[PDB]
Amino acid sequence: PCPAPCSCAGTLVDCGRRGLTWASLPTAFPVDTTELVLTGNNLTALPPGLLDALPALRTAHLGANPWRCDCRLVPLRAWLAGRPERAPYRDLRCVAPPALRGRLLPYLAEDELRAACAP
Ligand SMILES: *[C@@H]1O[C@H](CO)[C@@H](O)[C@H](O)[C@H]1NC(C)=O
Ligand SMILES: [Mg+2]
Repeated sequence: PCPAPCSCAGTLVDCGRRGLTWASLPTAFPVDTTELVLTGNNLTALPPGLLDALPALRTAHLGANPWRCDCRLVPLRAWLAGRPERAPYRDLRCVAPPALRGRLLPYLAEDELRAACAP
């Protein structure tokens, strides 16, 4: 079942470049998905569990989103930190908050993200 905003072929789900946000992302994706394209949306973080509910995912394309590296990014960060190679994710960059702006997502630590939600 291909989520409404996206185009699917095989086990590729193309949801790129569609103005998606956390609020508007599909709540689930075909459980057999192996490649998910989210490049070039409006995402600042990913809902908890979205990528972990995709147990066959090989690669996710996540670049060109305005990622905010705070505590809402703890789930994406965990997923990235668990990948077998982080180099394919080196185009993922934090735009905010100022203390993490310019950092690459795959090398963030969890504690940094907790700290980035300070009052
Ligand atoms: C996505 O962000 C762009 C760039 O700021 C904005 O113009 C556009 O309205 C947003 N699209 C949606 C669907 O929110
Ligand atoms: Mg968002």
